[PDB]
Amino acid sequence: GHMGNAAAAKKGSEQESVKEFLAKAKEEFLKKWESPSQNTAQLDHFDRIKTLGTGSFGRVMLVKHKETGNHYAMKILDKQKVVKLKQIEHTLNEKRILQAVNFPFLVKLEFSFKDNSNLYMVMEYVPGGEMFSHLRRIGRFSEPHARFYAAQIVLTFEYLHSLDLIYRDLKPENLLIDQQGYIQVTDFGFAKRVKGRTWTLCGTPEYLAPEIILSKGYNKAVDWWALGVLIYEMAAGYPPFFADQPIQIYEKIVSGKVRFPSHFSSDLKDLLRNLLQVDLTKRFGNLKNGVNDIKNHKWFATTDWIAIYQRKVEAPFIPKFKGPGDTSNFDDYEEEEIRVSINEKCGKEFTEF
Amino acid sequence: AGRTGRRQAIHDI
Repeated sequence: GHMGNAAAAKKGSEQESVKEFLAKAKEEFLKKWESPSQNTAQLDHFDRIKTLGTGSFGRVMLVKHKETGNHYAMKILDKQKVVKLKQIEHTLNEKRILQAVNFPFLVKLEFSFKDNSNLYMVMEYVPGGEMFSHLRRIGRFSEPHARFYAAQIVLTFEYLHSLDLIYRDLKPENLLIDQQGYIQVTDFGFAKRVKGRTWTLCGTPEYLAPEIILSKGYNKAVDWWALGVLIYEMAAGYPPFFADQPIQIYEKIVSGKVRFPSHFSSDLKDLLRNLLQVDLTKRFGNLKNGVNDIKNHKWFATTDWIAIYQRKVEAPFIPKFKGPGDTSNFDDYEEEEIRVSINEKCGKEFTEF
Repeated sequence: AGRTGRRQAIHDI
């Protein structure tokens, strides 16, 4: 076979240890999921420093806790922009999931609260910037560099999916690079606890699995498709279904044959064909052997999965850090003052937050 | 030709 007796025994034992870890992780998650925390700070506890990113509902800002001096990233959502039914439900998903998870590559939530106008989530500040801007600046990552990030995503999805959580918005914009060069997944705005299928048409066009575009009930396999898109984009510098307008992107995803750069290794192309697989009975991550079809693939043969989890592997890139509160690794955005209305807005729609 | 800047995620439609 491909493995000798000693290697096969080591791998089997490793796989059983993963099961033991995930069972304990589910016990810890469920305690926090059934007993969430709320209103653990208020706005005047923080000095607001700089906008780090913007979205449709608000912005993420670097803030400084006044009493402790610690820096944090504060996501601010304008309740009156979170108007559509699925926008509201997704915001409650995001907070409840973030407060309950615990994994080395998932951003840690510190506080959450709300006022008359806004919802706030205060998380650990990750100063190395988004993978997105490092990737666009350098062009593409070499295969070993892409593989180091990909392995962290595989482990993070194995963790999330074991808790019945689907992530649904994988992309470089959502992956921050910490001081040791490891990834922090942020932005849980589309994550959801799903025990079988779900039906919301949501995500980012280039990263949508065909079954989402086709209005089919879908499952956690959409995250494995998205991993294929991410690995392709990291290694090529552009994603596999690439067009100016969303409708053109969708047509390529459902009906397009993926083409690969001539510099992709055959091992990489083989992995990507099996992740970017339209047939759900054939997509890696969705078969009887689950995540192990990915972890045991030839492209990952050099990956020490336990060492990645334990953060024992030297990262390919360490961001320059000029001290606490440095924002040099983030792009600049237009600043707009936070206005808190004298009247409560959308109080009933956000009771649970 | 395709989108090179940051990409917004869509909640609906």
